[PDB]
Amino acid sequence: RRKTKAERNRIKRRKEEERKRKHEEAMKRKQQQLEQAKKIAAEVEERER
Amino acid sequence: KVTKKFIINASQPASDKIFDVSAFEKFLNERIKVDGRVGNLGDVIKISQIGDGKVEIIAHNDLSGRYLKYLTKKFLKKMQLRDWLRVVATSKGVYELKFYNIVND
Amino acid sequence: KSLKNRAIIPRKAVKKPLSQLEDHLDQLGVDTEAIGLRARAQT
Amino acid sequence: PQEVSDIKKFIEICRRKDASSARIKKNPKTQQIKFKVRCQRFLYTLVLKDSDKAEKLKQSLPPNLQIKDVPKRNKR
Amino acid sequence: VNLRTQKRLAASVLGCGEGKVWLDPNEVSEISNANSRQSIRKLVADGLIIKKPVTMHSRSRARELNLARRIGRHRGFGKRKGTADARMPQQVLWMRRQRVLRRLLVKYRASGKIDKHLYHELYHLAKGNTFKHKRALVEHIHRAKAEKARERQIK
RNA sequence: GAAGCCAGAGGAAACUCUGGUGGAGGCUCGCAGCGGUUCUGACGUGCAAAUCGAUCGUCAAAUCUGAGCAUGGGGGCGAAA
RNA sequence: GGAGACGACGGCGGGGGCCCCGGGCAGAGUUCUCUUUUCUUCUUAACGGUCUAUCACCCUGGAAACAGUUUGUCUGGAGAUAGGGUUUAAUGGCCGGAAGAGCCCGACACUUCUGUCGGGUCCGGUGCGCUCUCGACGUCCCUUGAAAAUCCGCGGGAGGGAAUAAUUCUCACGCCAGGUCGUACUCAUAACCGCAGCAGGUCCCCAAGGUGAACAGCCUCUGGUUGAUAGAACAAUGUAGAUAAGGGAAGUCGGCAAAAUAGAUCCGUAACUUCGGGAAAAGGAUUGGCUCUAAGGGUUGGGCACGUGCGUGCGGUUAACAACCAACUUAGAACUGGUACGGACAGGGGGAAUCUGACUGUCUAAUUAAAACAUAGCAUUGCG
Repeated sequence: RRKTKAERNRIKRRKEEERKRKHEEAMKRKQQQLEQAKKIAAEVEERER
Repeated sequence: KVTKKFIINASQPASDKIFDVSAFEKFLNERIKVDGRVGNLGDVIKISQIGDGKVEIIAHNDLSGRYLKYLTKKFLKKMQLRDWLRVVATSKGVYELKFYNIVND
Repeated sequence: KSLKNRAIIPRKAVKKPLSQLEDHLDQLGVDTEAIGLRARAQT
Repeated sequence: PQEVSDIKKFIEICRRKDASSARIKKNPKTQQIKFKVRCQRFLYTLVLKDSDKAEKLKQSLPPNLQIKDVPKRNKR
Repeated sequence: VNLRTQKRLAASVLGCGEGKVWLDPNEVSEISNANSRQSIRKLVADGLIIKKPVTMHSRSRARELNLARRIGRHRGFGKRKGTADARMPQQVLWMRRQRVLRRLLVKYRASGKIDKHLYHELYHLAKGNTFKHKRALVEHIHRAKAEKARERQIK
C-alpha cells in the first residue's frame, strides 16, 4: 500500500542512525588499532624483512 | 537555573578619587532593566561591592557584558569621564576602567 | 561631531595631552598632585 | 592532501622511502591530534583523539623519519 | 613635504581606500622619510598612520518602516504606485493556492481520510477553481463525507 | 490577453454561456541603447569643418553592435536618395 | 557509435554568491533626555575522499467506479498507480587541505634593528528579492539554428600469454622531462581618433542600501574626486529658470510657446470595424497619519495481539486535534491633522472630422523622414 509521511520520515531516521553507527564503529576500530599499534609496527617490519 | 558573574574593576580611578563606586552602584541599580523595565531587579540580578573599587554582579537571566559596558560608558558620559576613561574587557566577564594613553607635552 | 560625512576617530588612537587631562580633572575637583599623573604620562 | 584512517597503512606510508618529514599538530579546542607525513605526491594526515597513547605513536613511527611539533605561529 | 606616495602605500598596506588613510600631521617629516612598505607598516604599528572608520549608514529607519508595514501602516491607496498585479501577481497567488490544495489532497489520500476516486474528483475541482482556499476545501470534504455517511445509513 | 487546458450550467449530440488557467503577437506604455521630430532654442572666427539643451520616434524585432572575411571606379554597393 | 557540437523566447524548481532578520564575544560611536542602543570582524580556495541529490532505467504486479499528475494536460495493457532498487548530474553536508592561514581584540617591549605573548574567530532564520549556473517542461519557424583538431567506448579476434612460474594488468605508489614570445601603464571631459590635455566618437565584465512596479527620478555606503582662470559689483540688453490681479486666444499667417492632464483603486465607456480592435475612449468617485479587525500558510505527531527498534495480522478516518514555526499581500472599521495627502520626484490633455499611405520597417552622414522606397498579397513573361 501507499506509505505515509511518518513512515518515510522513520525510514530516513533509520538511514541516518545507520550512518552514525557505522561512523562510530569506524572510530572505535581506529582506536583499537591505535591500542595495538606496536604489534602492527612489528608485523610491518617483519613483512618488509 | 544558570548564573553569571560580572566584574567591573575601577580600582585606579577609585583610588584616584575620580570614579565614585557607590554612585556607580546606585546608577546601575536604577538603570539595569529586566523585561524592558527598570526597577525590576528582584532576585534576578544582584549588585554588590567586593572592595578595592570593584562592582560585582550576579545575573540569573541573559544579562550581557556588552550591556554592562554600555551602562558604564553612559555613567562615564554623565560624569564627564568619557573622553578620559576607557572600559576594556580584560577577561571573560571582567571589564576594567583605565586611563587612555597620555603624552607628556 | 560630523557624523553625516565622516566617522569620529576613536579615542584609543589619539594620545590625550597631559595638560588637558590635568586641566579637566582639576576643574572636576581632583587633586592631581596627590595621585601623580606625571609618572603615568608616557613620553 | 589525503586522510588516512588505518594505522597500519599510516605506518607503511611513514616507512616508505619518499617520506620526507612528519609533523604533529595539536588542536586542544577540538581535543584532537593530527599526524601529517610529507611524501612525494601527497601529504597524508591521520586524525586521532588526543591521548597519551596517541602521543606514544611517535615511538612506533620510524626513527629516521624526522618528526616536528607544529608551533603556534607559522612564522615566515 | 609631499606625501602622495606615502598615502598610496598606506592605503595599500591597510587594505582600504586612500580616503580612509589618516597621516599624523605633527610628524610629516617622519612619515616623509618612509619610502618602503616596511617603513609604512612600522608607522602603522607605531600609530602614526591609522585607518579611519567607515561612515555611518544606519538601517534603523528602514527597520522601523518594516515593522510599520508589517503591522499594516503605509499601505493605502495614496501609497500604492504600481498596479495590483505589479505589487502581487495573480499567477503567483494561483500557483500558491494550487500547491496548497494539492498538498492537502495528497496528505488526505496518504492518511486515508479520502479515497482515490474522491481524490481525483477533488483534484479536478481544485484545478477547475471550485475552492478558494484550504478551509473551503476542508469544508467541502466534510460535506462530502457527511453525504456519503447519510447514503450509507440510508442503504 | 491568441491558441491549448480545467470546472460549472445547459444542449439528443454538434455546440452555447459563465468563472478560472495559460502566456501568443514583425501588439502596446516605458529605462538603457539605437535614431533624429520640433523649438522665431543655445552656439554661428563654436567645446564641435554638424556640437549642446529640452522635446520626440523605436525599444524583443526588417532591434543594436565588435572582430575576421568578400565586393574596387568604364567598377562596387544601394528597402532607389 | 558517442563526445567536441551548438537557435531564440516564456514561466517553474534546485545550488553558489549578494541583499535582509535574530542571538552571542570583542571593539568603536551616541548619551540634555531616550535608546539592553547604532555600526564594524566572525572567512575557508584549487585538489581529493565519503554520504547524498530532478530526468531516466530495472524488478514484482496487471489498472474503468479509469488512475497518476504540472503554475502550465500530459503519461499509462507498447504496462500506469503502488512497493522496492540502479544510475547521469554538486557551485549540497562532513572530512583531508586547515588554522599553522587570514581577520578582530588586548598586554608588554621598542634609538633603530625589531617584535613578543595572550584571547576569539560562534549559533541560527527568511524570500514572487538581485545575479550567475544547472534541470525538467513549453512556444515559434515556407527561419530548424558551424566545421576540424582531439578523446573515449564497442564490434571483431589477429597476435601474445602460466607453474624453469608467467604477465603485452586503462589499479596504487615510486623515477625522469616540459623550449619560444607577450606580461609595466592608460582605455579616456589629459595616455586612442578627431591638427590639441577638443563638452564629439570609440567593443565588453563585476553592480550595494532607501522610496518606488522598476539597473526611472531623488538621497545614502564602499571606492573615487573636489579638476575644469580668479576677485568685486548687481545698470541696460541677453541666455536659463519662475510668478503674476481681472478677462481667457480679443494675440499671431497659424494656440508657436507656455499652462492644463498624468501614478494607483473603483464606477463607467459611443460611433465605426477587417469582429482582432477602438479603449487608458469619453465622463465620474477616492488616495495622509494613527489604532485595530479579518482573510490568505509550513513542519511534526495515531490504537492493539504476538515475534522482537522493526515485521506481520488486525482495527479508524472528528488529527474536523495538539505542539512548534513563518512572510508578504488584500479587504473592512474607528480615531485624527489639513490651504496641500501619487504633498518632492515621477508622470496620457481630451474630443469631432477630412486628406493621405494598409500596418511594423527603410533613405537623402552635414538644409527636405514624407503621399518617397520596401513589405505581404495579386497579375504577366521566359526557361525541361
